[PDB]
Amino acid sequence: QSYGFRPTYGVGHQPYRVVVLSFELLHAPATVCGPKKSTNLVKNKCVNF
Amino acid sequence: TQSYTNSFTRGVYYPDKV
Repeated sequence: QSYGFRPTYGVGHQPYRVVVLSFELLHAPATVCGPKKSTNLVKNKCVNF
Repeated sequence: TQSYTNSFTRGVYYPDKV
C-alpha cells in the first residue's frame, strides 16, 4: 500500500530519502577513480608512488 | 536421457583477481 505526503505536515512527517554507495577497494582492476591528475611514470629510481 | 559420471579434479577457478 502507498504512503502520502502533504506540505502542511510537520517535522519528521516530511519526506526523506536514502542512498547506499556500495564500494569495493580490494586489489582489482579499477573502473572509477578520483580527480587526481596523473603524473609521469618515473622509472628506475627510489620514489613514492 | 540422464546418466552419471565423475569429475576427478574439475571445478577450479581463481578466487580473487590477484
